[PDB]
Parts: sequence; C-alpha cells; structure tokens
Amino acid sequence: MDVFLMIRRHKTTIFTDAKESSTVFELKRIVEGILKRPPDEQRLYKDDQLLDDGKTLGECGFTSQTARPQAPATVGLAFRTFEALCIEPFSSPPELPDVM
Amino acid sequence: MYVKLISSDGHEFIVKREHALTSGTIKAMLSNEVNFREIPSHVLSKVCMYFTYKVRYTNSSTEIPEFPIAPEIALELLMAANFLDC
Amino acid sequence: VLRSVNSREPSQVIFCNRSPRVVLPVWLNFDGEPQPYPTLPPGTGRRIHSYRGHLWLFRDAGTHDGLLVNQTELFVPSLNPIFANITLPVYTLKERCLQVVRSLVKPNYRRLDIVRSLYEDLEDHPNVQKDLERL
Ligand SMILES: CCOC(=O)c1cc(=O)oc2cc(O)ccc12
Repeated sequence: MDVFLMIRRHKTTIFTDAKESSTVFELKRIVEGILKRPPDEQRLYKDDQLLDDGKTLGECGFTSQTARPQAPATVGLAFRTFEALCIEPFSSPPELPDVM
Repeated sequence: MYVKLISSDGHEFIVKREHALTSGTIKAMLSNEVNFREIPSHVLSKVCMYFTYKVRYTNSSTEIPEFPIAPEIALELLMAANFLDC
Repeated sequence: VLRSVNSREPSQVIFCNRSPRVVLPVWLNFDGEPQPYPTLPPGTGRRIHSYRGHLWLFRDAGTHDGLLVNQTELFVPSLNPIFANITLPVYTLKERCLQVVRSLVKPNYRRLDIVRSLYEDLEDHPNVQKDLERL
C-alpha cells in the first residue's frame, strides 16, 4: 500500500511515495539518490520524534489514509555531528479579499 | 529522475519528472531546475500536491476524493494554474 | 441530435452518488431538451425506472459542475438493475480553482485582482446547454 510523503529539510521539500511496509532506512536510500547524502548522515523524524532505521513507515504512523496524494505526510530530515531538525515554513497567504 | 521547482521565496520542491511534465509550461521551461518568480511556496506546494493527486486518480476506478483548496490560497492558486495550464 | 430513444423498454437503474456533491440527474427527453430530476445527497442512492436508449447526465445540483457516471459523461441504461456510478472527475487545477473562487465571490467578480481573461473564465459558468453543443 502506497503512502505519499513530503520529506522536508530547511528549504528543501521532496515529494515522493513509498510502501507502508517499507522501512525508514529504505526511505533514507530514496533520499540518498536525490540529495546525494548517505543514510548514516541522515536523520528522519515524525514531527519531533526520531525514527528508527528498522521500523516500517506504517509502524511510524505513515498510513495510506493519513499520507494521501492530495495531502501528504511530512517526514523531517536532518543532515550530519548532526544538525538540529530545521524546517522552514511555507510563505504566509495574504488576507482574504473583501469580496471573499 | 527528478526535477527542482523553486518558488519565489527560495523553497525548493523536488518532484518526479513525469509529474512535472503534466504542465505543458513546465516542460517548456525545462527544454534541470525551474524558478517561479511569481509563485510563492504556499502555492507551489499545493501545485506539487496536485501532481501526485492527478497521477494517482487518473484512469482509476476507486472513488475519487475532492482536491482541497483553502479559500486564502484560491486566488493565487488560480493565477498559477492559469499560467501553468494545469 | 443528443436525444433519448423512445424504445418503451423498461430499464431499472440505481443512481449511485459516490461524490461529496449534491447530484442533479438530468434526463435528455425525445427532443434533446434537458429534464431535471430530484437530487441525490452525497453518498446516497436511488432506484429509478428508466428505459433502454435513454440519455442521462449528472451535475452538481448547486454549481452545475460536470460529473462522471461510469467514468463517462453520458449514461445509457441497457438491458437489465444497471449501476450508475456517479463520481467526481479529476478536475484540472484551473477549473477546480474557479470552482472554489466561484463559491466564495458573488458574480463582485470584476473586483478581484486577476488578469482580464480570468474574469471571463469565472463568468463562463458550467452549464448543461453549453456542454450539450460540445458533445
Ligand atoms: C496578486 C498576487 O498574486 C500573484 O501575482 C500570483 C501568484 C501566484 O501564485 O501565481 C501567479 C502566477 C502568475 O502567472 C501571475 C501572478 C501570480
């Protein structure tokens, strides 16, 4: 079963999917192919919690009906000592026009 | 194979290449990074969410859910979608 | 041209609304005129008595947005009941945006800050008669 994710670090945001049965380390292999960083220099997070390499995305709370295509779940990324988990927020939308 | 779509505020969105080829405009601006001077991150992130949404539910039999658009981003997303023809 | 065939052969149909919209069923009579039927709340179904060769299309009852039935625009009851699976289509991002903006701004359309061609897109509401000439 597919889960749809946003892997985010600093001002980087990767849109990808993975199997619910796939492991955290296997996600780091996906990140490795894109950002060219080995998994040992990678740290994956759900919100603030550090994720274990051997656990599957489903055990980590990334389920199909919470990681939707039109609303993907966020996986925090941190590079290596290790930096602190930093995710730059998106820009703020303007005020609603008077006609809305 | 991936491509980078950079918003106006520096945010870098890395999506699959075939997802970005959905928009005919983005294919032209690639023919591999693309900068969007007029699309902020709170609009381009929604655009990338639509790429996954379109590819997943096109030619699909399971019930299709509504693509959610907050009111505060509807006007900007409309101009971006009109420009990108997506 | 787009009209129902007066075959007088009954065909039992189940209108199945698998969409978050209020579905307005539209029967095309023997002169091509669109005839509206009672609406279906989201997720609700209805057993209707139609006929073979008859033409049905379904829209959003409030906004007349186009909807799919069995992954197509037109639904024709055949020989027996036949399931009429009404679902949302994969709207383009532009049309989906027009839908949301239309639902928030009163047809104050010109007061928005957009290009002039976007005002005409907002005013060009989805309409059954316009789509009939298209098909
Ligand atoms: C009124 C401020 O909003 C914009 O100017 C704008 C926002 C956006 O997200 O995408 C655009 C695409 C365009 O081609 C032209 C303009 C925009």
